Amino acid sequence: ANRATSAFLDNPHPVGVNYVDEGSRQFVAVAELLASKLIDSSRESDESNSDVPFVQAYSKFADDNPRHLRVKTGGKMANALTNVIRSYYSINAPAIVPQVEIDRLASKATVSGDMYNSYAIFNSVPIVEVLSPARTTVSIVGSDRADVTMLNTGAGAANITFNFGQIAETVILKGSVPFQLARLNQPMPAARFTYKLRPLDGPFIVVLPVGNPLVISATAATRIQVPLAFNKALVESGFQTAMNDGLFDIQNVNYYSSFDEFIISQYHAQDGINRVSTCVILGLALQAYDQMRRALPV
Amino acid sequence: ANRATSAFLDNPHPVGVNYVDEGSRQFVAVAELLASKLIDSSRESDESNSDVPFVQAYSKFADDNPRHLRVKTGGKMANALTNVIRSYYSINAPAIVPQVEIDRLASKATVSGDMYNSYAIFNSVPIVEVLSPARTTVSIVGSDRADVTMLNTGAGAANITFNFGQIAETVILKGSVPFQLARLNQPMPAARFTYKLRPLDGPFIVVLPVGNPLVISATAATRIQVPLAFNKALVESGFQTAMNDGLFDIQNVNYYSSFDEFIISQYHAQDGINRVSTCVILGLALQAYDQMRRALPV
Amino acid sequence: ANRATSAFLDNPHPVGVNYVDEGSRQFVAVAELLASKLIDSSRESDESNSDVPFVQAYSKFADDNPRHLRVKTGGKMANALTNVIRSYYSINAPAIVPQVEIDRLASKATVSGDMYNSYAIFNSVPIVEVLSPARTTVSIVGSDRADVTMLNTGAGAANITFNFGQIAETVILKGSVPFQLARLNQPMPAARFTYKLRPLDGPFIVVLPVGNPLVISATAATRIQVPLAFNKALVESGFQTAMNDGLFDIQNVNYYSSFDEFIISQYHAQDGINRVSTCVILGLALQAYDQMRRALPV
Amino acid sequence: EIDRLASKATVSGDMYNSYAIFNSVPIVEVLSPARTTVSIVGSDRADVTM
Amino acid sequence: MDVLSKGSLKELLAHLEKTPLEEAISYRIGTVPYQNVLISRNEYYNQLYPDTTSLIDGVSREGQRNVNGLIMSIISYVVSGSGHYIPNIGFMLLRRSILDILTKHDTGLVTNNLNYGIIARNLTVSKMNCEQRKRMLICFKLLAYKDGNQNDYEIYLNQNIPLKQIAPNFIPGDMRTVIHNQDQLAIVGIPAYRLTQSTELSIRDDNAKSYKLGYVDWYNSNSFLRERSEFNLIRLKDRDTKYGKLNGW
Amino acid sequence: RFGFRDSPFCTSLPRTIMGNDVRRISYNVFSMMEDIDDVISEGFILYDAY
Repeated sequence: ANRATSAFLDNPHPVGVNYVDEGSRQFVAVAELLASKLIDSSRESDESNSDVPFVQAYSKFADDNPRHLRVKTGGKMANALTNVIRSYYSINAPAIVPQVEIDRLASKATVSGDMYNSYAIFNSVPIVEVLSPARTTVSIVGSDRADVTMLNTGAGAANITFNFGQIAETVILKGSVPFQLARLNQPMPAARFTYKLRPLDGPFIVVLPVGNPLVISATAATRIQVPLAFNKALVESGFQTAMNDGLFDIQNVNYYSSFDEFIISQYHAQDGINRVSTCVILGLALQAYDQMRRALPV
Repeated sequence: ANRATSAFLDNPHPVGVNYVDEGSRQFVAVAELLASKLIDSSRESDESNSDVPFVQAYSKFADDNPRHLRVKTGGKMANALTNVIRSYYSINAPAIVPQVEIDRLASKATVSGDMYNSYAIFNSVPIVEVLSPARTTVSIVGSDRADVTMLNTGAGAANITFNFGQIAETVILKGSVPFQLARLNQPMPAARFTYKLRPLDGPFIVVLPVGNPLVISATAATRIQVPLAFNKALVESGFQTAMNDGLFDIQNVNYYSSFDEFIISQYHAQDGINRVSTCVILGLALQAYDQMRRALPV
Repeated sequence: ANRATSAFLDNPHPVGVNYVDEGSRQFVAVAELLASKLIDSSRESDESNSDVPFVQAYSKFADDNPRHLRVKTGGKMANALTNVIRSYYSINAPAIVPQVEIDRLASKATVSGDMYNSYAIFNSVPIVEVLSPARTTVSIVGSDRADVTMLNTGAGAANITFNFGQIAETVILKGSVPFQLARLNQPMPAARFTYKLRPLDGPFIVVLPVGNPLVISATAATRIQVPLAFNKALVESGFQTAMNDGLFDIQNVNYYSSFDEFIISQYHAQDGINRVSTCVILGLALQAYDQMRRALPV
Repeated sequence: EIDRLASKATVSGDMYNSYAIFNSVPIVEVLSPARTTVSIVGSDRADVTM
Repeated sequence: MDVLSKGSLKELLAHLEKTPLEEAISYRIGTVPYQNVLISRNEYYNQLYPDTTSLIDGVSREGQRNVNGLIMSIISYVVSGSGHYIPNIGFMLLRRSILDILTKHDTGLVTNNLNYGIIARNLTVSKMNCEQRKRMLICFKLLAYKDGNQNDYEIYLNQNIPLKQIAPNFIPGDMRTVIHNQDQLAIVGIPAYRLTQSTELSIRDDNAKSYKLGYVDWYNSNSFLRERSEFNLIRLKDRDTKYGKLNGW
Repeated sequence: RFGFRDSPFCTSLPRTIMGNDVRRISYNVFSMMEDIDDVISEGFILYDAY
C-alpha cells in the first residue's frame, strides 16, 4: 500500500498566541482603515494639484508631520504593524510591541474589531490521503487545482481510496476520461466525467482500469468567517510582500505559496479551530501592510 | 483513431426558461444595486459606531425595520433572489415567485435592466476534440489552462488534429519543447515554442516526433456581452456560495468548478446564444447574492 | 547535458521607444482617469432618469456631443490611445499619433505622470534553464505555477541544476515526495516537502533518486515599480481585449498568455531594466483601454 | 544626559537621507587547485598574484 | 544662415520651395572630405590641434559627380549651411527648387537606388546634433515619398533606435500635418545664454559659432525683415499668410 | 534654584515621570483629536510648534 498526501498540508507550524485580545484586534482594524485612507488620499492629492490630503492622512497614520528631508517610513504604527505580523506567524517570534502602545494606536478610529461578521471562500484543495494498492502509482500536484495521476500496471482493476478531510464544504472532481466513483459500501454507478462530493460523506473509491493513466482534477471550496473589511486580493498581495520582506523568516516554520494554502493547512491540523481565528487576524493585518507599503514604498 | 475532449464541455444541462422578461431583468438589476448599498452601509456602520446607516439600507432592501432578537434574513427580496437563482440553473427547478412580487420589488430603484451594454472576457479554453492515430496517446487536463500530453510510440511521426471550436476568439499554445503546428492545407513552419491561433480558422495539425512526450499548454479568451455592473470577482464568489448553500442541487444537472466553465459549456451546446443570455442574468443574480449574504450572514 | 527552459522566456521581442517621455506619460494617466469617470458616469445615468452626467463625461472624453443615431466611439482620445498601445508592443509598429494631439489631450485633466510611486507583485516563474544528466527526462509545464516532472532511469542518483535567474525575489518549491536541494558546493540537507529560495543565492542542485517520478511545483513573486493607479485585474482584461481586436498583430513579435508573462519575459532580457519602464506605461494604457471599451463597445 | 544635550539644537536624526561610496574590495574567497600559489594583498586595491 | 534660422517645419519647407538648387551647390574647390589634419587653435593650445574634416562642416568640400553627391550636397546645405563642389550639373536641374528635386518626378532626376544607411554614414550622423538629425530625416522622408519607398523609410527607422524617437511626424503630401507640427528645427537663433566672440576647438563647432555670431549681426542688419514693423511693405505674393499651402499639398 | 512656589520651570522636560514614559503628541495631531478630556487626564508633551 502507498500513501500520497498534499504537500502543503504537511506539518503546519504553530501560530502565535499573542495580540489576539479585543484591544489588539481593534488595532489591526484601525491600521487597515487608516492605511486605506492613505491610498485614497494619495489619489485625491494627484487630481487636486496639492499634497495636503496626503499630508493629513500620513499625519494621522504616523503621528508625525511629513518633512522633505526625512524618510517616510510610516511612523510608530508601521513599526507596530510589522512586529505583530511577525508574532502571528510563529509562536517562537518575540512579542516586542508593548500593550500601552497598542491601546494608544487603537484610539485613532472607532472600529469595532469584530472578526466574525462575514465570510470568505477559500479554494485550496485538501487531499489528506490517497490509498493505493501495490502495482499502482499515484502522484498529486497542485494546491488550488489538484491533479492526481494514477497508473495501473497490473492485470486487474484497482480500487483507490480518496480522503478529502472533514472541513471542506464541496469538492468537484473532473476526469480526463469517464471514471467510476462511489462511497464506502455503495454500488458503482456508470462512468461519467464529473462528480460532486461532500467530504463529510466519507472515504471514496475510484475504480482504476488497466491501460492509459487516468487524471482527476479536484477543486474545493471552504467557508471561513472573516471581517467585513476582508479583501482576498489585498490579502494575497500583502502575503507575498511580507514573505519577500523577511517578516516570516524564522526558524522551524513551514512556508506556503499563498495565504489560501496557509489558512487551509492550519485548519486541517489538530486544534485548528483556534488556529484559524489567529490566521484571520493575520490576514487583515496583511491587508494593512499591502496598502501601507504601496502608498509608502521603502 | 482516438478522440479526446475536455471534461467541462460534456453534456450541458438545459437552463431555466422563467424570469427572462423585461420586468424580471429589472428585478435582478435592482437587487444588485440594493445589495451593493447593503454592504457599503455595513462597512460604514462599523467605522462610525452607529447602526443608523445599516438600518436605513436594510429597510429599503428587506421592506422592514431591523429588529434585535430577529434573524435579519433579508425580507422578501432575499427569498425572491434565492428562488430565481434556482430557476435559472435548471429547467426542472420550479418557478415559485409570482410575477406580482417580482414587479413590486423591481419598483424600488430605477434601472435600465439591459444585460448587453458591455462585455466580459472569459478564460476557459474549449478543446472540443483531439483526434490521434492508433499508436499515440493523448490526455487533456485542466479548464482554465489546458495541458495536452501526447506521446508517440509508433515508428514514425504522427499528425494530431486539434479542434478548439468556433466561439473562442484567441487561443495561445505553448509547449514544453518547440513543436510544429499548421492549419489544414498549409505548409508546416519551423518549430516554435508558442503559437497564436484563431479557432475560426480551422482544425490545426501538430507533428508529434517519436522521441519524447510533448505537453501543450492552451489559454483562450472569449467575449460575452454582459451588463455594465458585471464584476467577475463577485460573480465567481457568488457561484461558490450558491453551490455551498445547496440551491444548485437538483436531479439531472451537471456541476462546474467556476462560473467560467458553466457559461462556456452552455455556449458550445445547441442553442448556445439563447442559453448564454439566461446565464448572464444568473451571473448578475449571483453577484447580488454574494454581496447580500456577506452583509447578512445567515 | 540536456537543457530545458520555460516557453514564455524565449526571445522577448523589442518594445517601442516612442511615447515614453513625460508629456506622453501624462496623457496615459489622463486617459485612465477620464476612462474611470466614463464608467462611473454611465452607471449614475443608468440609475437615474437623466442622461446629463453621461453627456458631460463623454463630451470631455471625446470632444463631441453624443448623438442618438451615431456610434459612441470615444473620438480623438480613443484613436490616440489605440495607436499608442500599438507602438508600445513592438518597435516595428509606426508612431502615427502626433505630439500635438498627445499634449492637447493631456491638458484635459490634472494628474502627475509618475510611474514609480508604487509597486506590484507578478507571479510568473522564471525558470531560465534546467540542466540534467543523461538517462534523465525533464519537462517544464506552466507559467503561473511551474511543474517540473523528472525521471531517473540511470544506475545511480542524478544531480539536476535549477536556475531561476536573478530578478525574482522569492521562489517557493513544493514536491510530490520529499527531496533534497542545496546550493552549489554546499552540504545537502534532509529531505523535506517545501523550500523557500532566494534566486540570487545561486544555481540549485536537486538530488533525483531512481525510484519514482518527482514533480516540483514552483511559485515565484517579483516586484516591479508601477504607478499607484495600477490595477492588475483591469490590466489583464485589457491585455486580453487588445489582443482580440488585433492591436498586437504585427510582424516578428512574440505572443504571451498574460501581461504577467509579458512583463517578466522582457525583464529577463539583456536590457530588461530599460524595457520594463515601457511595459509599465503599456499596462496603464491597457487599463484605460479596458474601461473605455467596456463603457463604449464597438 | 544624552537627552539634555540633544535639546541644545534642533536637527533631524535621520541617517538615511543620502549615500556614500566605499572603496574596499570584498574578496571573500579565491579557490585554487593544487600546484598553484595565490596571494591577496591590499584592501583599497586588491592585488591577486597567481 | 537663412536656412539655419528656420525653426519650424512650415518655414523650412517654405524656404526650400523658393530656394533653387544652385544655392545648395558651391563653386569653391574646397578640400577632400575625410582627412586627418592639424589645425591651429592659438586661444587654447600652442601645438597644432588634430581634427578630421567632414562633409557636414560649414566649408565647401569636393563632391562626387554622381546623384549620391547631389543629394548629399542638399542635406549638407540644410544641416551645415554650405554645399559641395559638383560642377556642370546643368541649367535645367539647377533652376529647380530644392523641394522639387526632393519631391517631384518631373525634374528628371532618378533617386530610387539611394541607400539611406550609406548616405547617413557618409554624412557622419554620429557627429550630428539633435536638430541636424531631424533636418536630415525630413530630407529622407521627402525622398521616400517621391520614390514610393515609405516602407523602406520605416524599416530604416526601426533599425536605428535614436532616429525613431526624434523622427518628425508629417505626411509629405498633406499640408495639415505640416501646420500642426511643433518640432524645433532651428540651428542658429537669438541666444538666451552668454555668447562671446571666442573660438571653438573643432572645425564643426567653430564653423557653427561663426553662423551663430553672423546671425546676430544679420538680425540687427538692414537686410533682415522685421514682420512686426514692416508687414505692409512686403509684397503680397511673399507676405506671410495663415492659409499658406505648398503647391500640390 | 529660584525659590519659586510651584515652579513652572524644568531643567529639561522629562522623558519619564515616576518610572513611566510621558506621551509625546505633535501639535498637528493634537488639533484633530476628539478625546482630549481623556488624554489630559494623564500628562502629555506637545511639540512641533512654537
